[PDB]
Amino acid sequence: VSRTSIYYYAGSSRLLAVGNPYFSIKSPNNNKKVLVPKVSGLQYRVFRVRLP
Amino acid sequence: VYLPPVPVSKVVSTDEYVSRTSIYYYAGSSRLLAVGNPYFSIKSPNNNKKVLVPKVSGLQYRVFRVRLPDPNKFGFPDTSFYNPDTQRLVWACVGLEIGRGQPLGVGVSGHPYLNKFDDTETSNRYPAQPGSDNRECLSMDYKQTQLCLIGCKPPTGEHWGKGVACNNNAAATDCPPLELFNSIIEDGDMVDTGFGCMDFGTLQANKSDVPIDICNSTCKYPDYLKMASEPYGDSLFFFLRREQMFVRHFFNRAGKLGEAVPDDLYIKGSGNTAVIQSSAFFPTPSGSIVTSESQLFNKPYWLQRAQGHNNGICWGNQLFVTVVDTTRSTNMTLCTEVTKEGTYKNDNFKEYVRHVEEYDLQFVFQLCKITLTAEIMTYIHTMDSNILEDWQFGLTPPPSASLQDTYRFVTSQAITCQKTAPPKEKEDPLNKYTFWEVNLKEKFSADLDQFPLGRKFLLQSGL
Repeated sequence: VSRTSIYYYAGSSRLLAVGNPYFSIKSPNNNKKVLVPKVSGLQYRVFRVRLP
Repeated sequence: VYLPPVPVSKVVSTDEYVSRTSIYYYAGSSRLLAVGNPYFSIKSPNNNKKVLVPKVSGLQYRVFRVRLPDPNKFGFPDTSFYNPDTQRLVWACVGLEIGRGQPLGVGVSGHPYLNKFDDTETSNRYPAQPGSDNRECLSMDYKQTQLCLIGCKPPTGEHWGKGVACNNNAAATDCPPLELFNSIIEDGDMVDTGFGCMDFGTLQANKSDVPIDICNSTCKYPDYLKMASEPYGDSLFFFLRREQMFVRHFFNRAGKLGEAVPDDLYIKGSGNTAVIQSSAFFPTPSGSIVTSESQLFNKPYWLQRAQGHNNGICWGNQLFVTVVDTTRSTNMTLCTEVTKEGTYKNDNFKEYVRHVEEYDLQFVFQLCKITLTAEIMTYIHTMDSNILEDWQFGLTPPPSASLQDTYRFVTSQAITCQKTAPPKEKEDPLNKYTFWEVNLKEKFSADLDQFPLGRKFLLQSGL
C-alpha cells in the first residue's frame, strides 16, 4: 500500500431515533407490519454506512 | 462524467487579518444581590400579576448578558500606532475567572401528591392494593451538575414536545409522534435532572407525579452538536462541564395500563395472578457525593485560542455565559412563633423557606485594532450589517437593483387589497426575552496588579 496526502471530510446530519423500550407492536389482525418497533439502547447498534 | 459540483469562497478564522496590540483592560464586579423562593414566585394575592416574593432555584438556568463600553468612544494620549480613520477597535476576552463565596450544599424537595403505587425495589407481594386516589407526600433528589461555558452569542435550548401526526388512520392506538424543538437557553427556566427534556405542563394531565417547581415547567438541553455546528465560532469560545449521578430506589406508576403486554412471553396465572399488576417503573434520581476538589470554578482560566473561528471576540460589546451549580443550592428554613406560652404546641409557629445565590466575576481583555479594506467590508455585511453601521461610516445598498419592476403604481389602494407590510426597526431580537444583565462602563481599569487575576496574569506573562 502506498500513501497519498489527500484527505477528505465525511459528516452526517441529524438522525431520527425514538420509540418503544419494550417490544415492537404489530398491526392487530394484520400482524405482518408493525406500528412502533422496539427501540432500546441496551441492544447492539450497527449502521451500514455507504461510502463512495 | 463527474466533476466537482460547486466551488465556494473560503472562510478564514479571526487571527490573520486581526491585528493585535499589547494593551490590556480589566473587568470585575461587586457584590451580587438577587434572591427568591426555591419553587414559585409568590404573587400578591390581590394582583396576581405583580410578585410578592420572587423565585430562584439552582435548578433554574443561569445565563447572563453583559454590557461593555465603546472602544472608539475613549480618550487616549497616543494614537501613534494606527490610523483612527483606517482602523476600527474591538474586544476579545483572554483572561477569565468565576467564583462563588458560598459554602456547598444541595437542596432537597419533592411533591405532596406523588402518584406512587408499590415498592418495586425489594418486595411486591401478591395481590396488590386497589384505590381511586393513591397519591402520597414524598421527596426526591437530583443529579449533581457543574459547567462553565462562554460565547458572544446566547446558548441554544432544545426541548421536547408533541409531534407530526397523520390523517384519519385505522389500525393503531394513540401512538403519539414526538418532535423536538430548538430554542435559545433563557434565564430562570428549569434544567433537567435526568427526566428527559420536555414540557411538564402539556404532558402532565395528572401533574401529580412531578415535583412542585417543575410541575408546569419546560426543561431544555443544550444543543452541543448544533452549537458545534455554526462555523462562526462565536457562540462558544470555551466550555467545561461536570456531572455525576446514581439511583437509590425503584417504584412504579399507578393508573390504567395504556398498552398491554402480549401473553406469548409469560404464563397467565389465576387467583392472585388473575389480575395483571401495574409495572410502569422509574428510578429515584439521587446524584452523588461532593468534594472541595472536583470544582470547575474559582481559579484562573486563561485562554489561548477560542474553540471556533472567532477568537474570543465580542460583537455588540457583549458575551453570554452559562454556569450551573446545584452544589451550592441548599436552602434556609425560617421559624417565627405567633403567640407566647410556657407550653409547646406546633400550631404556634410559622415557617418560611428561602433560596439564595451569589455570583461574582473578574476578567481582563486585550485590544485588537482592525483595519478596514474592500475585501474586509464585503466580508462583514455577508455576516452582519449590524457590526458595520455602528461606525457611522456610510452605507452599501444590499442590491444594486433587480430585474423586476414589481408592479409600480401611484394610485393608492382602491380596488384589490394586497399586503403592504409596515415594518419596525425593533432595535433587538432579544426585546422579548430575559437574561441577567450587568454593567462594565464605569468599572473600567487599565492597571492589573490591584486585582488578583491581573496579579495572576502578570506572572503568566512575566512582566
